[PDB]
Amino acid sequence: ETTDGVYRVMTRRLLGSTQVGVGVMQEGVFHTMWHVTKGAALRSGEGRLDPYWGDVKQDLVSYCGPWKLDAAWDGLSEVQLLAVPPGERAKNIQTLPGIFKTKDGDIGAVALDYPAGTSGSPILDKCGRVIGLYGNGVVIKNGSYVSAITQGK
Amino acid sequence: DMYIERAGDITWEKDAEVTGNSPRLDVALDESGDFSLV
Ligand SMILES: C[C@@H]1NC(=O)[C@H](NC(=N)N)CCCCNC(=O)[C@H](CCCCN)NC(=O)[C@H](CCCCN)NC(=O)Cc2cccc(c2)CNC1=O
Repeated sequence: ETTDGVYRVMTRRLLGSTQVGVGVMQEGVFHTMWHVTKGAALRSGEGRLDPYWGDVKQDLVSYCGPWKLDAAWDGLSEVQLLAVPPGERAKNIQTLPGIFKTKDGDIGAVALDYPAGTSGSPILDKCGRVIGLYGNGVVIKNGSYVSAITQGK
Repeated sequence: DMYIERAGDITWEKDAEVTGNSPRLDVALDESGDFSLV
């Protein structure tokens, strides 16, 4: 199954079937966050997906081809996290991103908290394009979570 | 062994739940890919 769309990343080296993350299939390339697979090969039905490009510092990895997703947050508009939590249906959550200010520039961030196995869920703009992946972030004073909108090049 | 299974189309939902604020945070990204608050 290479059909475009959002996919769960599952493993069974644990109790039952565990969802370790989420990813995006687009143009024959599977996109997810590095900490989800740590660069390991993946099975899709009868076929195998082998890693193609990865970068621990970006926390990204692609399978079967180079990174294809190149939309970016416009800065001004709200976005939607298409959260795919473990054992639960895909659900769109709309939000106005905050901002990670870094030495190298500014990155959109979303203040949404989901189980760890939601890592890799896509964030989308209003035209439906994937502007990044959810799951690499920080924990603020409150004790809850703000994820970067992590996009590749 | 890890395996993938489809969970849906990638589409904007007009009837979406809205939540979350929009904080501005000074962060650092280290060589391990971990953000930290500055
Ligand atoms: C399951 C549950 N919830 C959460 O884990 C998080 N929600 C929250 N914590 N409110 C949401 C997670 C969303 C998916 N993303 C990750 O799993 C990544 C994987 C690391 C990739 C880093 N390259 N982790 C992170 O992004 C941050 C990075 C912090 C870097 C600071 N230097 N780590 C944590 O939150 C771990 C943690 C801290 C405090 C308290 C707890 C867990 C206790 N809660 C939990 O266990």
